Amino acid sequence: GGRTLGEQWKEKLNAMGKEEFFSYRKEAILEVDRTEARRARREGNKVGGHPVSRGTAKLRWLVERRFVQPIGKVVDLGCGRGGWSYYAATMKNVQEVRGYTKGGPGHEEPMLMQSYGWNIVTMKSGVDVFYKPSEISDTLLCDIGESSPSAEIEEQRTLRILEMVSDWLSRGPKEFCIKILCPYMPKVIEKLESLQRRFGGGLVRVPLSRNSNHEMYWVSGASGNIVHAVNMTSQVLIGRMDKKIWKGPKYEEDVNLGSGTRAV
Ligand SMILES: CN1CN([C@@H]2O[C@H](COP(=O)(O)OP(=O)(O)OP(=O)(O)O)[C@@H](O)[C@H]2O)c2nc(N)[nH]c(=O)c21
Ligand SMILES: Nc1ncnc2c1ncn2[C@@H]1O[C@H](CSCC[C@H](N)C(=O)O)[C@@H](O)[C@H]1O
Repeated sequence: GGRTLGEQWKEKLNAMGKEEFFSYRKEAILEVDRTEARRARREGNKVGGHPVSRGTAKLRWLVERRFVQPIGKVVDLGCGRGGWSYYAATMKNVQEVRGYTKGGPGHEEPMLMQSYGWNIVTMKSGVDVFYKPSEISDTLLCDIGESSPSAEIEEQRTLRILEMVSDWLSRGPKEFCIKILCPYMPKVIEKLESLQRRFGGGLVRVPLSRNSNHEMYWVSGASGNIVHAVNMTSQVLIGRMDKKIWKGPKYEEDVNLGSGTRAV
């Protein structure tokens, strides 16, 4: 009963001043150096192995730790420029990648790249996934979740995604990676515990995430108590607040996606 630890985190966050907030945001997080990829983007370099976004490094973190092992037909919901879609197209047992994203003004259009296995990637823009009828996949990825200063608004947004994701999961995919925008709210916990009982997996925090969000990833390769996993992350995020001296992020090399087509 009562307020959850994550709720205290969000309140404290919302109570920070401008200066404190931006220092906190990146404190002791993992960050990939995107310098080379940004210069590649503006040079139109499609063959250098540079990921289209920071999302590639996030998925890389999870896959290298076996939290998800993409296979067969991969469906990527909210693919954006295609960071997750392209990364999956480099996996050994992936046969097809299908991405869906809304695109349009203010939102990311899929980028056409020549990273390894690009020829098995098909991203369709102009697609609102909440109105897209589910399809069969072997791997389901979903990276949707728009932040709000309101934990109530984020709760509802998370619950809408989980309802949507549940429909795609009943379709059979045994591998999955689903962004949980607001995992600390009681209603979201209850749904997650229900979905874990049916579909398995567990919640993991990726350290590449900023301290200004509590996003966790529901992944098939994880297991264990959801509440404990969430509270631990709440503790780490709160412990990083009001620091004496800011250490900032730990920088890491970006993912290399290579080039070339793969056999079909
Ligand atoms: C700009 N913000 C954002 N913010 C809190 O941090 C949360 C995430 O905001 P953010 O850091 O802008 O991340 P996001 O919106 O995802 O931006 P991006 O898409 O660049 O990742 C908000 O929901 C809000 O609770 C803030 N809290 C305080 N105290 N002061 C601030 O200036 C801000
Ligand atoms: N209802 C919806 N239908 C389809 N796409 C949506 C959507 N709501 C948000 N999105 C999109 O989902 C994306 C989430 S960011 C996705 C990043 C991607 N994983 C990568 O690695 O590059 C945004 O581009 C946003 O435009």
